[PDB]
Amino acid sequence: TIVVVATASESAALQYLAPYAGAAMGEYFRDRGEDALIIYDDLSKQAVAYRQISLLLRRPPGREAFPGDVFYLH
Amino acid sequence: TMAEKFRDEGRDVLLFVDNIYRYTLAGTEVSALLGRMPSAVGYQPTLAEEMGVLQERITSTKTGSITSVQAVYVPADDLTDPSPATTFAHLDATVVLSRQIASLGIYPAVDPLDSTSR
Amino acid sequence: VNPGISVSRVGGAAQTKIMKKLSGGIRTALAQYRELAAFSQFASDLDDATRKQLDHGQKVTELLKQKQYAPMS
Amino acid sequence: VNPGISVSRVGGAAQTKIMKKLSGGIRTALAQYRELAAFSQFASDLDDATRKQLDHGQKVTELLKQKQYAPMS
Amino acid sequence: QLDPLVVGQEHYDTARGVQSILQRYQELKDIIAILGMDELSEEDKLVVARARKIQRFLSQPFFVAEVFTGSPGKYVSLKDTIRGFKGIMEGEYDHLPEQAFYMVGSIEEAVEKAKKL
Amino acid sequence: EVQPGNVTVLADTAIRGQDLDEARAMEAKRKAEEHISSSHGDVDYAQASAELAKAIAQLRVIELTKKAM
Amino acid sequence: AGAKDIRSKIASVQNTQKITKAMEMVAASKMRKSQDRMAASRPYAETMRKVIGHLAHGNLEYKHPYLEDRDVKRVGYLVVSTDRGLAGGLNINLFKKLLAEMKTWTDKGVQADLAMIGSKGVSFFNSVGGNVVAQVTGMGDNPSLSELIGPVKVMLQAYDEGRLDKLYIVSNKFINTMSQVPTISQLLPLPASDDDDLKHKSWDYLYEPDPKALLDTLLRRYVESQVYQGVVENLASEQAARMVAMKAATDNGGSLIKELQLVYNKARQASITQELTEIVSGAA
Repeated sequence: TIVVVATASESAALQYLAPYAGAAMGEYFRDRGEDALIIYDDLSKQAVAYRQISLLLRRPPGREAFPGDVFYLH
Repeated sequence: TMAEKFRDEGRDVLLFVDNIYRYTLAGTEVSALLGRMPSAVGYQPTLAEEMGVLQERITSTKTGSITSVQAVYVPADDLTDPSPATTFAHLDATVVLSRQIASLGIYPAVDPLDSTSR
Repeated sequence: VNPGISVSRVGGAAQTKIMKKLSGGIRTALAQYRELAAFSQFASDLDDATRKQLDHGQKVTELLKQKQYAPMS
Repeated sequence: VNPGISVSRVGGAAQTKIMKKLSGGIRTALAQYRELAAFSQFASDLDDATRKQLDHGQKVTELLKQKQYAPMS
Repeated sequence: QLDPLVVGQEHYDTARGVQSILQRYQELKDIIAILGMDELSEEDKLVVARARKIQRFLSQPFFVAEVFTGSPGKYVSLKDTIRGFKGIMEGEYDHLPEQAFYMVGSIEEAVEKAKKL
Repeated sequence: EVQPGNVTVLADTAIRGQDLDEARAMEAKRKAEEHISSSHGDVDYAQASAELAKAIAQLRVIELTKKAM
Repeated sequence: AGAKDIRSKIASVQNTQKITKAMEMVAASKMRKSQDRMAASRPYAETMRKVIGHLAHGNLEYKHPYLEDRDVKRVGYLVVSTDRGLAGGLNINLFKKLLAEMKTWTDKGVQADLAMIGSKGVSFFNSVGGNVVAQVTGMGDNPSLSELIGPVKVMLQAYDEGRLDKLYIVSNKFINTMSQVPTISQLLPLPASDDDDLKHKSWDYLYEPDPKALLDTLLRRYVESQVYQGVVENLASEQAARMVAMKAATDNGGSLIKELQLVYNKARQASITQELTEIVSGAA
């Protein structure tokens, strides 16, 4: 197994980008005709990191103060 | 950072935070002063980062260790409020003190049914 | 229509005198029914005097029901 | 694993046919077994087969319990 | 379209009776939750038992859900569904258990399922 | 009734007689041929029953709480 | 939803829980007083039953209608019930047991007649359509025998006049402070005694004035006592059943407080954020 780590101390850009890097690693095996499994160890923290980045950029929030994008995010 | 200087010397340190909820609330006040947009319940948008930047330095290291005991306050007795919800992510153990156990003349008045540790 | 929560500030001034005469007992019967409504979930614990008000207010409520597109003179 | 709320939208097509045929509909059986044991709290009344049904549902829930790091082939 | 001139009086009355007793069961649920069922009137217990049997009989197996459960799909005609709901409401099936109605087609499948428990 | 070394008086609690008992049975029969019933004296049960009946009325607590049941 | 509407309902459920706790306490005291009054009633029935057993089954056994099994064509029940609610399933358990035993009897084509203690039984049996023929209601906390006299008299008169051929009492037996059971027991013809008074061989009574009239009075009084005992045992069963039922209702309220408080917390959080977001987004 590959392990991708974005700890709680690290900048929010690293946190929300981390699952897309993990998917980019899984997708290589997928496109070479192999089998891969991937665990995203909390999407609900990815969402909070993306909410932080979005509110720092002054974008109008929606329900529960999350951006409108967030469904497209996941 | 004083506890960290004790850690580097090779010791085991205890760090007491008399109310971390007030650390969160002062971060909220400063965020409002700087003019940043309010987050889920009015808390600052950087809440879970500001909390993690503190709580991630309290760790064991292969030179020493800092253990921490933090008095916690739950707004409106709500364990779902973003501040308790963010703090409980970091806590390893939880000791509850009850007045009933003290009225029984038992000290320390630790409630053994609700006290918890992972 | 939810009576008693619903108000008309014009009242009887906008009614034929026959309607104005007959409506007051309907209002008092439904007000008593609303007050005695709570006991209805325990009807056969009640006294017969209040029971006669409770089952009268049900009969008035049943009488107000009316089918669409059938205006009454 | 809470039955009834949990689902697999792919379903039986994922399973090996032995597991498919053996495990059938049990999650829905537990959905109702949980809701009925929650509703029928006072006593095991109407004991037609509920003593079998609820002992089977207890026996199965006890059987599904498993210790971590002990994977079963 | 749920108007007597469009649908016809029997359908309209069956649908309104199903709504009325399911609403009365909803109104009972809070007192059933606090006190428990025993306190209800011997009338109230009958509408609760019929409303619960209606809630079960509304379920139906689907040809496309034939991969989430093993049950064969059922196609129920409008006549058979109003015939069954009108039968349940007026108490002619008061003797069957609730599980006889779960995931069945017409009522003649519920009477069969009752035999096998 | 008296016994070797013992005696007992199975005393009645009210006056008994052919007529008094027939009058009581006549009233017990009349109250059943009609449908007339009296009121228990448990004023405490009445108070608590009516307070609970008003308090439990129209809570709307289910559907508000998403409990299915 | 709405934060205030939910807090109002939370208060109303807390008030309900408090009422049910008070009712549990009251019932738990009434149960002790009732089950002591239950023990105050044994000596009369016990000493009278020893006398009846001596006269009826001992030496020189006298003959009486109540003693012997004449053929049965119709049956009588004395049914005890409460005047009050909130007792749980107690009366419906008893009445369904009666209707089952009465239906088994009416399979054989026999007729059945009922006499009622308590208002609940009157209401239920008239809704069912039972043939109630005598009743007493409004006994409350204070069951007198001088009020039982009436319906017991009607059923005894109907027996000796030859109409009723068997007589039952239908009542809940108090067994444990959390366990009571609905029962039907035969009053007349007199149940067989287990004991044999052959050890009373050594003596006989000086019967003043005459044994047969005295045995008639003894049997009438004994049936009365056995009915009164069945009323007081059912009353203590009522207090214990109400105690348990109010306990369960208080725990249901305590769970509903948790579920409503969770919904209230979510509502007030959503209100705070929806307001502060409107304010901040309004400031261009």
